[PDB]
Amino acid sequence: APPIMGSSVYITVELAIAVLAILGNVLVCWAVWLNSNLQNVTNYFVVSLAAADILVGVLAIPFAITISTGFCAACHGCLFIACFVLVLAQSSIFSLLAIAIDRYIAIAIPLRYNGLVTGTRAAGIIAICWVLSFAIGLTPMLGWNNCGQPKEGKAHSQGCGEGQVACLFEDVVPMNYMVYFNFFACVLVPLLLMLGVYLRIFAAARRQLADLEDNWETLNDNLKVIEKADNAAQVKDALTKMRAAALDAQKAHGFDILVGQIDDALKLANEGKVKEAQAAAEQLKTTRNAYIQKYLERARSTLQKEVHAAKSAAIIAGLFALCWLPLHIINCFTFFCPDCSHAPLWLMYLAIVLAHTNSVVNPFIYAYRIREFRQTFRKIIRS
Ligand SMILES: CC(C)CCC[C@@H](C)[C@H]1CC[C@H]2[C@@H]3CC=C4C[C@@H](O)CC[C@]4(C)[C@H]3CC[C@]12C
Ligand SMILES: CC(C)CCC[C@@H](C)[C@H]1CC[C@H]2[C@@H]3CC=C4C[C@@H](O)CC[C@]4(C)[C@H]3CC[C@]12C
Ligand SMILES: CC(C)CCC[C@@H](C)[C@H]1CC[C@H]2[C@@H]3CC=C4C[C@@H](O)CC[C@]4(C)[C@H]3CC[C@]12C
Ligand SMILES: CCn1c(=O)c2c(nc(/C=C/c3ccc(OC)c(OC)c3)n2C)n(CC)c1=O
Ligand SMILES: CCCCCCCC/C=C\CCCCCCCC(=O)OC[C@H](O)CO
Ligand SMILES: CCCCCCCC/C=C\CCCCCCCC(=O)O
Ligand code: NA
Repeated sequence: APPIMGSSVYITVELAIAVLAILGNVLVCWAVWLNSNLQNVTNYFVVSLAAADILVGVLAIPFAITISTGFCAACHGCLFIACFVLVLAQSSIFSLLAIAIDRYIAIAIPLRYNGLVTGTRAAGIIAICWVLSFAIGLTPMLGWNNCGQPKEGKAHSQGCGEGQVACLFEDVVPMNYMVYFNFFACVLVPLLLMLGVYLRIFAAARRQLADLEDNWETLNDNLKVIEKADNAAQVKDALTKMRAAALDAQKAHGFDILVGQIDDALKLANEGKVKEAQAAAEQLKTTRNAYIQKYLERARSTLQKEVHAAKSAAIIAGLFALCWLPLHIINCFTFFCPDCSHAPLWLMYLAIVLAHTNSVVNPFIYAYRIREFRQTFRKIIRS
């Protein structure tokens, strides 16, 4: 068929994706810029990622449309057209890894997270990540390209001038770079690191929930022990275990009452006043129902929240992988199997369109899983 027809379908889909990418990610940026409840370190990496997607629509997709035509161009200019999307993809990877690490710090060490992770260092990290993304993505421009061995015939058939080439991705970008350097080292390794980080996150959260329920169970079971005890030494056993568990749970003003009441009962148990020690320990039920239950519930709620936020971040990371892996896998076949027939052109553009689609989904994930983003989107739209 006349190449323009299939091209028209590919171009039309690309432009539609560009519109949606720009609109959605501009909305994310606007939401963070207005709402102070969304202005944190985590959402600063979210904005860095949104900027990458905005640039995908404004530059990467136009570049992709351009390089699909095979227009005559200087090989190094064609190279920039081809590799700029690699810059944006690498920036996305760094932002995703930063979010994963930020969440891990938030749950692993909630105490020092406020001082360890701050917005100033975050801005510096984002800057560095963009510089390294330009370095990685544009590494072919430094010499790892196929400009030294142009396809002279394909340049003459299209009437390209002296020093020009038919600007085609696989003609100028080496495939060993895309497979070994870009995919394996710069895409797959970071993603597997993110996987390990999120496993540590969820493992931690599960362990802390188990610790909370364990401390609640021990506090009630030793209460039963104190009830049915028969001598002062046994009451002392249960209470000593209690006191340690109390100063323990305090770490991860009502507790003051608790530990104090344990001390009262423990002193009276040391005086051989068994009976009055169970009464003094039975006072603990009051402190538990009014103070230790509320703490258990509030803490469990906060950890469930951290799990939810981590799940949202992992969803976006996984969607990034889902959208980009097909193109990388096609490159692996093009590189590792020269005996295989190259992936058909329609499948190539389907994979490119999918990678680009990734720049549209993140705003939707925010709106469907994060209430603050959802409500801010609503306010912006209604106005
Ligand atoms: C800040 C933003 C808006 C600036 C964007 C500038 C972009 C579009 C510019 C910067 C460098 C430019 C390229 C430089 C050299 C060549 C080789 C030539 O044979 C064809 C055009 C081509 C491939 C240019 C296309 C346009 C280009 C990519
Ligand atoms: C999916 C995540 C976990 C890891 C990525 C796995 C990738 C690197 C794997 C999955 C399937 C693999 C391909 C399966 C089959 C072939 C055909 C063979 O003649 C050359 C190697 C090649 C082309 C493999 C290269 C590596 C490959 C693309
Ligand atoms: C869900 C994501 C992560 C994985 C998707 C895997 C996709 C990209 C895989 C599944 C089957 C694969 C195809 C299987 C066979 C061939 C024929 C060969 O001559 C060229 C490559 C080509 C056309 C492969 C391209 C990549 C392919 C389409
Ligand atoms: C690094 C991410 N990536 C890619 O990895 C990539 C790609 N285009 C191709 C390949 C395009 C292509 C391959 C064979 C063709 O003809 C046989 C062809 O003709 C238009 C285009 N590849 C491998 N693009 C879009 C510019 C891309 O972004
Ligand atoms: C901040 C927002 C600003 C918006 C910025 C707009 C986005 C860039 C658009 C297109 C770049 C790709 C188009 C490059 C086409 C080159 C065609 C050309 O030069 O053709 C000559 C021919 O090949 C003889 O050799
Ligand atoms: C945000 C949506 C994007 C809108 C911007 C317009 C898209 C531009 C894309 C491609 C322009 C084609 C450039 C001309 C290449 C030379 C063609 C040739 O000589 O064969
Ligand atoms: Na992205």
